[PDB]
Amino acid sequence: TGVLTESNKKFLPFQQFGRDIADTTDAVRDPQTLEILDITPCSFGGVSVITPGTNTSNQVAVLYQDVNCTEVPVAIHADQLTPTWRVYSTGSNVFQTRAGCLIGAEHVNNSYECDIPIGAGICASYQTSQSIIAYTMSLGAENSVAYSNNSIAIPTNFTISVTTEILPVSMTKTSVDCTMYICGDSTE
Amino acid sequence: GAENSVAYSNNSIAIPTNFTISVTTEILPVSMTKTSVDCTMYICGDSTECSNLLLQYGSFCTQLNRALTGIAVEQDKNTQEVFAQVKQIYKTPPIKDFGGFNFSQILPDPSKPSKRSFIEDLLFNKVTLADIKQYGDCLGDIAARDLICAQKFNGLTVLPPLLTDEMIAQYTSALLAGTITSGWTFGAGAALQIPFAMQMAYRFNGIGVTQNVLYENQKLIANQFNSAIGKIQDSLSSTASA
Amino acid sequence: LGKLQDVVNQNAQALNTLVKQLSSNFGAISSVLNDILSRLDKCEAEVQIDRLITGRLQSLQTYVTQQLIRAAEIRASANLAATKMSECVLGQSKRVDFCGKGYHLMSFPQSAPHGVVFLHVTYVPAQEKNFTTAPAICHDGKAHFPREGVFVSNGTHWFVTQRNFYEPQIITTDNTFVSGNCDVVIGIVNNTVYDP
Amino acid sequence: DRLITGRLQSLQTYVTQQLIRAAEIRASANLAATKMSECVLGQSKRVDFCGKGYHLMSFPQSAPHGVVFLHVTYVPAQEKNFTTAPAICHDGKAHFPREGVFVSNGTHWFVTQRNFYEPQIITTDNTFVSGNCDVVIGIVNNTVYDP
Amino acid sequence: KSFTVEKGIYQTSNFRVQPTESIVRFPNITNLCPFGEVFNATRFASVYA
Ligand SMILES: *[C@@H]1O[C@H](CO)[C@@H](O[C@@H]2O[C@H](CO)[C@@H](O)[C@H](O)[C@H]2NC(C)=O)[C@H](O)[C@H]1NC(C)=O
Ligand SMILES: *[C@@H]1O[C@H](CO)[C@@H](O[C@@H]2O[C@H](CO)[C@@H](O)[C@H](O)[C@H]2NC(C)=O)[C@H](O)[C@H]1NC(C)=O
Ligand SMILES: *[C@@H]1O[C@H](CO)[C@@H](O[C@@H]2O[C@H](CO)[C@@H](O)[C@H](O)[C@H]2NC(C)=O)[C@H](O)[C@H]1NC(C)=O
Ligand SMILES: *[C@@H]1O[C@H](CO)[C@@H](O[C@@H]2O[C@H](CO)[C@@H](O)[C@H](O)[C@H]2NC(C)=O)[C@H](O)[C@H]1NC(C)=O
Ligand SMILES: CCCCC/C=C\C/C=C/CCCCCCCC(=O)O
Ligand SMILES: *[C@@H]1O[C@H](CO)[C@@H](O)[C@H](O)[C@H]1NC(C)=O
Ligand SMILES: *[C@@H]1O[C@H](CO)[C@@H](O)[C@H](O)[C@H]1NC(C)=O
Ligand SMILES: *[C@@H]1O[C@H](CO)[C@@H](O)[C@H](O)[C@H]1NC(C)=O
Ligand SMILES: *[C@@H]1O[C@H](CO)[C@@H](O)[C@H](O)[C@H]1NC(C)=O
Ligand SMILES: *[C@@H]1O[C@H](CO)[C@@H](O)[C@H](O)[C@H]1NC(C)=O
Ligand SMILES: *[C@@H]1O[C@H](CO)[C@@H](O)[C@H](O)[C@H]1NC(C)=O
Ligand SMILES: *[C@@H]1O[C@H](CO)[C@@H](O)[C@H](O)[C@H]1NC(C)=O
Ligand SMILES: *[C@@H]1O[C@H](CO)[C@@H](O)[C@H](O)[C@H]1NC(C)=O
Ligand SMILES: *[C@@H]1O[C@H](CO)[C@@H](O)[C@H](O)[C@H]1NC(C)=O
Ligand SMILES: *[C@@H]1O[C@H](CO)[C@@H](O)[C@H](O)[C@H]1NC(C)=O
Repeated sequence: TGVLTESNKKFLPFQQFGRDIADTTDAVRDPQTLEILDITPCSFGGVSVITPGTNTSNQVAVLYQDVNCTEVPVAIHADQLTPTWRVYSTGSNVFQTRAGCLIGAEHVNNSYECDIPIGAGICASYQTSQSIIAYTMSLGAENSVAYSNNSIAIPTNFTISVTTEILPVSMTKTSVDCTMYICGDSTE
Repeated sequence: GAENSVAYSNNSIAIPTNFTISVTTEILPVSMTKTSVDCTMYICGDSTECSNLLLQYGSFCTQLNRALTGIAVEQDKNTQEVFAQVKQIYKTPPIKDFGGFNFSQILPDPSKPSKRSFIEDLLFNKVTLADIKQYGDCLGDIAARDLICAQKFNGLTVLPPLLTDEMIAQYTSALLAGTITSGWTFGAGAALQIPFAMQMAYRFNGIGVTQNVLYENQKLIANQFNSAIGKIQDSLSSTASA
Repeated sequence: LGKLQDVVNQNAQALNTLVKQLSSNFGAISSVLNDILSRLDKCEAEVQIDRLITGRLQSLQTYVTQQLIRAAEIRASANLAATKMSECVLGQSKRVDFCGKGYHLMSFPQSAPHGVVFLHVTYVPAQEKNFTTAPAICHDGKAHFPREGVFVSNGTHWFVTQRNFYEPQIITTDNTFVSGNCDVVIGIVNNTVYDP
Repeated sequence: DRLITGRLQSLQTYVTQQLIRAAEIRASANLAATKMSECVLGQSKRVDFCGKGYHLMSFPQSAPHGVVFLHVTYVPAQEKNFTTAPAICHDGKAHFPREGVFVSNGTHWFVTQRNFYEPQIITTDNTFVSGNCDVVIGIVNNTVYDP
Repeated sequence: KSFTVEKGIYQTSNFRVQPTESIVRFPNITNLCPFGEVFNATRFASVYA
């Protein structure tokens, strides 16, 4: 099972199949019409699902990795997919990124702190109607510092801050009985 | 190494009369390529029978995916904790008056779409960074038989890093600007301005030598510093073993 | 306390996954010893039970390996905690940002479930003010450099001030030290030094 | 099922090796963060922590999946022999330098800072007195100038 | 393997597409195979030859 396409391969007369590094057959000679056809998997990894956690909402966004938004349906084979998967395949919220195509979240020109990191400097969040937004992250406040060859800044006061930081030290000691785990209480 | 007997006596001391301002380049890995694996696409490529047989190993596959997700989040954490030490994005002053010190090669070039410095440009050009690929080329020209296409067709995807290299360059530029315009003060709270000559005087007093020797030799020191930078500019430009 | 809770959750999840992994047949006719030993005699049950044994032993090996990884991580964390206790609770650390933002003063340990907590108390200068500075002062040809602190002018006079706090005092020959004539220094400015 | 077991074990092997390498990279990243905090954001007194010689500054530069530090350091270069002495017996009392060492060019004596040759004439403010000058080993005679 | 997912981004496996049709592509040969010559043979050979 897979996807058949046409290609170019020089098959000697005693060869019919072709195999790749993984040993799975990749090129086959069609017996009826003498030509070479390439078999590809009819799916691909690279689908990431973005969501605010349940107990908040059921809306989601989908990131199709390393695909242009023009060619998302053919890559995902949306024709054979369910109706509920097709709404997340194309629409008005389609946004192109360096990581891939993001669907289900409106692109926002503003910048915030990262809530749900996505990739390539893009982070997503759940705004307040309620919907998922995707924005370029903010690295911090822009703050130009005055500088001159005869200007120094001196403190006149201070604050005694107290910062709390935590470090793990140990973890739960554990023991395993092979006999009780593998062969529970059977003697054989 | 070289055999070098050192003279020793109860009433003989050796004192320096000069100095050299060396610049040493050292490299540290910070993150690695985040990766994700689809059990179904790798083990049971697209056959339904094999996936039905694999359903009883969902615990194993959930464990694997959890481990790889932890690795990816760890890489993002590493990059953030290394570069985002300060959340105030300082920008260098437009004028370059640092007591003769030339920081041209370690500051952003405004004449490039990316905001990298010259040394950064050399560094990024000295590493291939081959895992970068657009899906559709694998669906198209596959007679070339690229390895990345095989990895993707077997479910082994490479996720992109959270922080774009431009963002990391921005963080580095902010750190450089704070360093040369405020010294160590921007790390301990707010950034407090100071002329660079007085800053390097503070550093000289730190290493255990009076600050006067700086002002009596400031120009010389600056030249040395610039010369050292020049060495780096060629040391990273010829060889690739660094 | 997400770190400690994450540690506890990781251990509990690993154990629960190990229990859940006993449902895998590993190629045998069933994942239950009793079913195999009742349907088949040892004649044919030996091979099935051996497959189960191999699979479950491999599951244990996987769990132990992951536990070793996490133990190494926790050991690194514990070594860092010991270094912090030695260098910040038992002393005053000059390492910047090793123990909290700002200049470290003290640290107070507090126990926590499977972990430790440090209360890094730090000095943070707060209210800054602009000033006009100068590396040196030419008194009568000789150049005066401060011993500790910097030369600062409020517009009219000059004072020596300590570096991290504004406590100016009038220029004096004991606050400063002389070094050679006052022509080589860049940025030097004229003023008189008071001599008791 | 045999194929499934084998390929799952292959995945487990790959994930385990990736965890090992992730731990290695995490150690490297923690070292890089410590260097940035202690050498870029400050001046490190730790010897050879940031480059050979006495550390002055450090400049970070991004690199693909890594960071680069330009440790600028002070390295004393041109050394010269000298005849030293722990203390100077002026008139019975022993003079010890405040900072620096006592150095003679053959005729006179000066106090000189430790990492650079900037001699200045012996003076009561450069030195401090402590007891009589009989217990010290290596002490030598000379006069201290008093303004 | 849970009914609740917390806030975040998750890599998800491939269950979305399923097959719907089957294709057969064999050589077009019409000559029925000589079953009657190997099975309905008047005389078989000795086992040694
Ligand atoms: C200390 O070392 C520096 C360089 O190593 C010397 O600077 C050079 O000195 C010579 C002659 O004085 C000049 O021709 C060069 O142009 C100088 N180089 C630079 C970059 O300026 C310096 O002379 C030495 N000083 C002492 C006291 O030894
Ligand atoms: C700092 O060093 C550079 C190289 O010695 C000086 O010259 C510049 O080099 C860059 C090449 O990266 C050129 O793009 C510039 O055009 C060069 N500058 C000039 C005026 O031609 C540079 O001038 C030095 N910085 C200062 C302030 O002098
Ligand atoms: C600071 O003091 C020096 C001398 O101690 C001044 O130098 C004089 O400058 C004038 C010209 O401007 C010369 O005619 C004198 O010969 C210099 N004096 C000596 C002893 O050489 C210097 O001008 C003073 N700086 C300011 C801003 O007044
Ligand atoms: C340095 O000074 C001390 C005294 O300040 C000298 O000690 C004298 O040594 C001679 C014998 O060599 C004695 O006769 C004197 O009684 C000592 N003087 C006192 C006050 O006790 C010492 O000799 C001097 N060192 C050198 C090399 O001349
Ligand atoms: C002329 C011989 C062609 C050989 C073709 C080879 C393999 C494909 C056919 C295989 C089975 C051979 C016939 C046996 C029928 C057994 C049915 C039965 O009675 O139970
Ligand atoms: C039959 O086989 C021949 C070549 O083997 C091919 O050209 C032809 O298209 C096939 N179909 C028909 C109907 O002949
Ligand atoms: C697909 O994306 C790549 C890079 O984003 C681009 O080079 C290419 O032109 C795009 N193709 C189409 C049809 O948009
Ligand atoms: C963001 O900016 C671009 C041009 O700067 C503009 O075309 C676009 O409309 C803006 N986004 C929104 C939602 O308006
Ligand atoms: C110091 O001077 C600069 C420029 O005049 C100014 O931007 C800055 O705000 C001043 N510092 C304070 C604390 O106001
Ligand atoms: C500067 O300090 C002196 C001494 O305190 C004072 O007399 C003078 O008024 C001050 N001038 C300004 C502009 O602050
Ligand atoms: C400081 O900079 C200004 C202009 O930026 C210049 O006029 C002045 O001469 C400089 N002073 C010193 C000591 O460099
Ligand atoms: C100092 O003295 C020793 C022995 O006389 C000699 O070996 C050494 O070279 C001298 N130091 C220098 C810099 O010449
Ligand atoms: C030692 O220093 C003094 C003072 O500079 C000088 O007079 C004398 O000539 C020097 N003697 C030697 C041997 O260097
Ligand atoms: C130093 O050593 C020499 C011989 O090595 C000896 O003659 C001299 O007395 C010693 N001086 C001191 C203060 O130990
Ligand atoms: C084989 O021989 C029997 C008896 O003559 C006949 O009934 C049958 O049709 C023959 N079958 C074939 C395939 O020749």
